Amino acid sequence: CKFEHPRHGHLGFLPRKRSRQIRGRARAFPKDDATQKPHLTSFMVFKAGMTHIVRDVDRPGSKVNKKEVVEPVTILEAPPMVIVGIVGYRQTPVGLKTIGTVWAHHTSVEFRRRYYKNWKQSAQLAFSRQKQFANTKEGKVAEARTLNAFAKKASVIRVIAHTQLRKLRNHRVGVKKAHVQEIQVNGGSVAAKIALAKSLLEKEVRVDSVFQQSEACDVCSVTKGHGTEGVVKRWGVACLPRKTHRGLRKVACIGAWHPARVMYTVARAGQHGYHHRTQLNKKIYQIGRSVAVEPNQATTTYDLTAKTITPMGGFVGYGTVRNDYVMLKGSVSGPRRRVMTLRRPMAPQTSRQLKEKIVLKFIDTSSKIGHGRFQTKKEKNQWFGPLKKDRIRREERLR
Amino acid sequence: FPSRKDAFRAQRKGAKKHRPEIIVIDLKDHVLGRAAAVVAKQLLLGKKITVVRCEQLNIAGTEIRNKIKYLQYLRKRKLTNPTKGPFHHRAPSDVFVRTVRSMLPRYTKRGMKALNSLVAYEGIPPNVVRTGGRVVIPRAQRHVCYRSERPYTVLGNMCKHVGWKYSDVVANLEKARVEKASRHHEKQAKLRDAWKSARKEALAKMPKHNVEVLKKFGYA
RNA sequence: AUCGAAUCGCCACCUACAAGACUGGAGCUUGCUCCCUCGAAGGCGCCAAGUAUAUUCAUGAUCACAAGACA
RNA sequence: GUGGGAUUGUGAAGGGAUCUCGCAGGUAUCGUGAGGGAAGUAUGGGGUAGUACGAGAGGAACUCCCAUGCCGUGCCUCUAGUUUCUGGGGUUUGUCGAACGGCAAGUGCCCCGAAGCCAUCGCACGGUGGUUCUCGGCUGAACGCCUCUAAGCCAGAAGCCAAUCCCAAGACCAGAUGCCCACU
RNA sequence: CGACGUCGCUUUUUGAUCCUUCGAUGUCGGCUCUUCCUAACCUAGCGCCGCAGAAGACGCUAAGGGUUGGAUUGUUCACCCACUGACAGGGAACGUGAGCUGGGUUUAGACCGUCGUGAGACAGGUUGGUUUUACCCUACUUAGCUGGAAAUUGCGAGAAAAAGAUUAUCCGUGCAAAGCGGAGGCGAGCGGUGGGUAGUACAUGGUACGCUCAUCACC
RNA sequence: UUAAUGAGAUUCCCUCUGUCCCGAGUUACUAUCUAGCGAAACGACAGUCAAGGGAACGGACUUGAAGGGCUAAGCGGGGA
RNA sequence: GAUGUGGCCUGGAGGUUAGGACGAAGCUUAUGGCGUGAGCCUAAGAUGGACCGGCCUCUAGUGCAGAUCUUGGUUGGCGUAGCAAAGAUCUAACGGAGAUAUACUCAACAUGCAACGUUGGAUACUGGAGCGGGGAAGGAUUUCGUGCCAACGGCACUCGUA
RNA sequence: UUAGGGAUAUGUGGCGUCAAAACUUAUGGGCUCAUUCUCGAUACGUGAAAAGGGUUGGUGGAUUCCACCGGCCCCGAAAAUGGAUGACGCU
RNA sequence: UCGAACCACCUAGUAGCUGGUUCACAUCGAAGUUUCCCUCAGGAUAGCUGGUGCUAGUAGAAGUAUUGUGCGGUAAAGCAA
RNA sequence: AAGUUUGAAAAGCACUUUGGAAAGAGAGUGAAAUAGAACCUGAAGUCGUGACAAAGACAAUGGAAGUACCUCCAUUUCAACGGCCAGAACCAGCCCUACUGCAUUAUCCUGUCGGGGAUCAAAAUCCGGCGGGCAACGAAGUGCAAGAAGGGUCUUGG
Ligand SMILES: [K+]
Ligand SMILES: [K+]
Ligand SMILES: [Mg+2]
Ligand SMILES: [Mg+2]
Ligand SMILES: [Mg+2]
Ligand SMILES: [Mg+2]
Ligand SMILES: [Mg+2]
Ligand SMILES: [Mg+2]
Ligand SMILES: [Mg+2]
Ligand SMILES: [Mg+2]
Ligand SMILES: [Mg+2]
Ligand SMILES: [Mg+2]
Ligand SMILES: [Mg+2]
Ligand SMILES: [Mg+2]
Ligand SMILES: [Mg+2]
Ligand SMILES: [Mg+2]
Ligand SMILES: [Mg+2]
Ligand SMILES: [Mg+2]
Ligand SMILES: [Mg+2]
Ligand SMILES: [Mg+2]
Ligand SMILES: [Mg+2]
Ligand SMILES: [Mg+2]
Ligand SMILES: [Mg+2]
Ligand SMILES: [Mg+2]
Ligand SMILES: [Mg+2]
Ligand SMILES: [Mg+2]
Ligand SMILES: [Mg+2]
Ligand SMILES: [Mg+2]
Ligand SMILES: [Mg+2]
Ligand SMILES: [Mg+2]
Ligand SMILES: [Mg+2]
Ligand SMILES: [Mg+2]
Ligand SMILES: [Mg+2]
Ligand SMILES: [Mg+2]
Ligand SMILES: [Mg+2]
Ligand SMILES: [Mg+2]
Ligand SMILES: [Mg+2]
Ligand code: NA
Ligand code: NA
Ligand code: NA
Ligand code: NA
Ligand code: NA
Ligand code: NA
Ligand code: NA
Ligand code: NA
Ligand code: NA
Ligand code: NA
Repeated sequence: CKFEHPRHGHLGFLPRKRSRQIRGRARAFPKDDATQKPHLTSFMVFKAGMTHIVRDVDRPGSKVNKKEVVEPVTILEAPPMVIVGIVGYRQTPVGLKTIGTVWAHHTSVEFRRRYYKNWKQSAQLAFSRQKQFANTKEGKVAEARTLNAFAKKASVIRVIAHTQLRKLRNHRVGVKKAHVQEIQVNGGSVAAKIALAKSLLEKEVRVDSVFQQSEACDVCSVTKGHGTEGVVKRWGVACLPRKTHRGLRKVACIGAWHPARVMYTVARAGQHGYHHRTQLNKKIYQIGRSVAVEPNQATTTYDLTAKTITPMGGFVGYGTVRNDYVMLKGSVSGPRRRVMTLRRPMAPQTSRQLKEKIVLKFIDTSSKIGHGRFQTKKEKNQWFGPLKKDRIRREERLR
Repeated sequence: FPSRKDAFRAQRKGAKKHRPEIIVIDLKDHVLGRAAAVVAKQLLLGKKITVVRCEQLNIAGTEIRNKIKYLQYLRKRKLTNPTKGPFHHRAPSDVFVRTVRSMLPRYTKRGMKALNSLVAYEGIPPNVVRTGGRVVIPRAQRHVCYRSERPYTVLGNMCKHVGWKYSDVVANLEKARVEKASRHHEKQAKLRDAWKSARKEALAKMPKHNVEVLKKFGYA
């Protein structure tokens, strides 16, 4: 008979436990349409940092129609992935079972370190017997039989892809063992999927071959961790009055007399953050090329200044974006340096917002350390001019 | 999946490939409760039973009556912690296993042994297809148990409407199984016919007094 | 390699399928008549590889888990 | 059988005998997904339109598309808050003879302050199929006729179920794999 | 909608009883938080009206979602201001005091009125008046290690596996077809790892590729 | 009735503010982990639930439903 | 609730019969046998060290599971709660058993840690209403030197009002 | 209604499984369909009325229908943790 | 330590009230009702029970019938008594 | 509160060894150091350790019947012998068998006349007469049975 308000938190994200993995993993793939061409559905990226952009909006009826807006964006570095294997799945009354794996003839050191805790001091025998066997005629026959089994019984075909940390030449991402994920091949018949996958073997796949610029994607990633947290932060319950004996930041009543136990719907202290999330409908604002190929990464048709996607001073705690990258509108779960998965969208992409063609007019590259007011180092140089240390440097130059 | 010790010991012993005495029951068009009772009593008697085609069990009444029964059962759940609550299984073979379990002393070791002697399948999986002639339970068959004017439900349809998601998989697999089995049966028709004609001519080749003996006991 | 076990029907003919208000087939008169493969057996297996001119069995002594079991 | 241990309490040293235990798995990935959880929900504006209805006064709704509450899950580019980076300055009393360097006032005090954390105080994102209710029909008897039902069918609610989402093999996965070992 | 009659239902009121508790089950309200019910206020569909439209009345399915901010009052109730789609009603030991708070109630101090000769009384008013303990079990929340299908044992053998001299005695394909195509040693084949050399490819330090010498294995 | 006085009771106004909208960030000391030291309360036996009956609110009883073992930090639903 | 019992049991007495250093009482038990039972009796002590059993009768402070029972001991909780006001110590040398403490390999790290008293130096605090210097009350050797660290100084000690 | 043991046979209650017994007896007759409250299987007792309407019975009239009376089923029939013919289930 | 301090004693104060009350099995086995009581949480008193027996062991028996003979105003009936 | 109650004598553990010491390991005394000093006996409870038994989660304990493994226990038997296990025979007593006679039927059984019925015509179902009667299969499920003597006894004792 009391005053009413909704409960705190979403019981569908239970338990608030630490995620089993640090990598974002797709728990489902888009519905497979056999009418389309065979195509990959996912890609692993690394979060570098955030900035903001200006664009004009194409949305008739809106008060911002034909008007500039500024959008925060997230930059995710996407070095190409390497396809090392093919797996097939057959459907049974108890769910999908993998038929087998067709391994590539050659694997990178980075892929093989994933099988070790201490690679440098190990014997480094991973895949050696497999190489010596598959190379022969009995091995060729076994591979042919596995491929024929894929053709005969598989309804689902996925590729085994791994990341290239040597190409992701990042100093703070300490890991050197490649990240491995199964990427599902959608489109076409099963034979067509197998042909695409077999062509992909031992090859590099670039993020622009999986995703196009103005499309949207879903992001699988794990959120930033906070360790043990109380109910106020973890659940959003109210703080108690100042007058409260023995503590304020808690739930006053954790239950009625009956049931004579505590329900699972009551907010408790515990792990907060480090949870897996799937975060659909992130618009791709840009798929950039690596700076060693195209250094004018942040240049647009309206801002002719030559600049890269890296802000002055670098991304804080991350460094330089050296590879291909993806500009996503808004935010994604997880901190910088964390590997994440971009998945082709599962929700229907027919709204005006999701179909809108994105054209960037300005990309902010000012310092992310302390109220950056210069877009480029040349702008700062022309503000300040000759400083004392530059004069000393020239004085040394003349002698 | 046997341990390496089990395989090594079997290799040492020189014993052959063994299979326990197992009865395979085709539950298509069987009354759910009556088949469950018969199977439970036989399990307490030590029998090893595999039941196939649990998706084609029957319950008396319209499908909606029995789906509503299932939904009533589904809402039973431990409110303070639904994990550890009643676990509601949607698959038809799971439903049959639960029905049999409720007809056993499941909280004794003897009842547990009996329940672990039962294997339930939807359709007829390939590991069962060739193990021998399957059996029926005459006192639990629909065509003698239900007056045919009454509506009845097929267990798989109810299950798929209450959450079972493998109906189409089992349907396609059963179609493939029947097609393969019918091809294998149309072939070997010549072998069966050869054996029939062989017995017919053996009659004209055996000694006559034996033929008369067969005649008086109804075999010739 | 412990290890002695309890278990005692095999099969490459059952090991495909559907229906029981219609079961092999017809007919018209529609519940009877006519035809047949005549509608109540999965095949073997049970001591001569086959139905007969045979051929080792003990004393393991009158019951005992069959003292033996790749049919 | 192989090996390693050990028997019951009254010395020592050798012999048996008998128990007990080990005799095949380790370790590293990618997955499956039964079961459980479960979430999105409202308002307004544009237009429909001042039209349908109406003597007149008055006066609607949906395709659509533009926002906004609430709730949920995140994020830190911006703006705001926070500073023991006691960062850089400034300033009081005391104090090392002075300047210097500072130091004490449990962070002296004041201004500005990165990084991090963080606010509906900021920013982003929140999806699809069945199956039924009530009810309305179709075909159609019982019962000439009729009838929405009786046997069949159709359409159908913010309901229920599943998908998507979260945990996940005591759900004991004979799912697939890398490498040693054992078996061979 | 419904007189006067009549039949229920419910335990959200109060009474009646005195069954449990008097070697003690913390007692009103609020706050906080979760859950449940429906006799439905709003939100979704649908009937019907005296239903022209707009606004509404009554009913049906429906409890998935939602159901405010304030003045006076200890209050629950109330009723006033205002917002709103709406500001529905209940249960959970009159949910919830080792969760709080302590305004009320209910000790000792004190004042008043009335009563009493008096000490004192009041179901009347007033003011002031200690809110104790969790490190045990379970529950719940997170967080580690670890056996285990005869749920630790039996050696007690069941694959959502293949398909054959009884899974042995080859590999592919094909329908569990018809057939069809490959399959003492030296040398050869096929490859794994090292030398020489030569483009090229891929995101461009690091792998693959053609030729030759070496070794290694398997055949 | 009363100026003055009051850690007396009450109402309103200005100022002011984390009292609140609605919470956020920082510090010291704890908790926490380690070395040394080391108690008490309490303790029938013990501890997963639903319903049912029952001294009319069960941890034990009836019928169902759960339940692999051992642990660290918390927490105040129950242990009437 | 009443009553019976050549019913059981315990400490003493009058009798009568035995036993014990070749081991009494007591105590221990997968230690058997007997009895419906209270209990009795044997065995074995790799237990003990000096008294004591049976039977008839007499006699009494004569039988325990519980009284918020009495006294002593133990015990889970538990290596737990905690030992958080009064700001604080650092460094070298000396002293000390208190160390630089080791199987093979091994140069040293990764295999002796943590803690002491004194002197010197550094840093800080008390801040004269003082962890200053003297008295009453109260205490009565706590004063001083040397020695010593079993117990005590809720951690420690080579130090101490021990 | 009771010394402690066996055999045999009963009582009340049962005979689909739990759970001994019709391994689901008969070569017995009828009746009954029920959709979120679950129809029924509830002696004591532990889930109901006034009132009304699918099927198959009866009585009394009229030309198949009229009225009336039973059986079983249905409606009337709304509460708070998820739950109870004891459970599964049975037609 | 205070709506009558503390110490020792009278004092093991009294309690119709609360709590406790130590071996076996054998034969039997209740009452919560009556009357009186400042009696109602207690007693006396009779009943129910046990133990003793005594007396000529079938007697002066009976929670039952039958037959004979008395008693009755409740159920029903009545309001035309 | 508190028995000094070691042992017959103190014979109260020289000496070696390592440790700072306390002590430890040896060696001695003593009949005995589980007689080593507030030391006879040395219980219960609690704890350590070794060997073993196993064991999910049914809190544990408990009852009753078995079984597996153990058993420092008891008792019995060990040859013209057993008091142990088991199987068949007989006997006595019980307990299940297999075998059924007497009475009764009439609202009944049969034939034929008459009717009445129904379909193409019949027969039948049915009703009254008449003449006969046993529906006699294992007649009938109606009343009462009085029929002596195969199989069970680890349900008894020989
Ligand atoms: K410690
Ligand atoms: K019996
Ligand atoms: Mg972090
Ligand atoms: Mg307080
Ligand atoms: Mg649910
Ligand atoms: Mg044998
Ligand atoms: Mg900041
Ligand atoms: Mg300072
Ligand atoms: Mg109490
Ligand atoms: Mg209490
Ligand atoms: Mg309480
Ligand atoms: Mg309190
Ligand atoms: Mg409080
Ligand atoms: Mg006060
Ligand atoms: Mg005052
Ligand atoms: Mg005052
Ligand atoms: Mg606050
Ligand atoms: Mg703590
Ligand atoms: Mg309960
Ligand atoms: Mg209890
Ligand atoms: Mg508690
Ligand atoms: Mg008594
Ligand atoms: Mg005495
Ligand atoms: Mg006494
Ligand atoms: Mg007692
Ligand atoms: Mg502690
Ligand atoms: Mg100072
Ligand atoms: Mg002083
Ligand atoms: Mg100390
Ligand atoms: Mg049975
Ligand atoms: Mg039946
Ligand atoms: Mg029952
Ligand atoms: Mg005082
Ligand atoms: Mg006394
Ligand atoms: Mg008492
Ligand atoms: Mg008696
Ligand atoms: Mg009367
Ligand atoms: Na699920
Ligand atoms: Na700022
Ligand atoms: Na600031
Ligand atoms: Na007066
Ligand atoms: Na805990
Ligand atoms: Na005692
Ligand atoms: Na501390
Ligand atoms: Na009784
Ligand atoms: Na019947
Ligand atoms: Na001696």
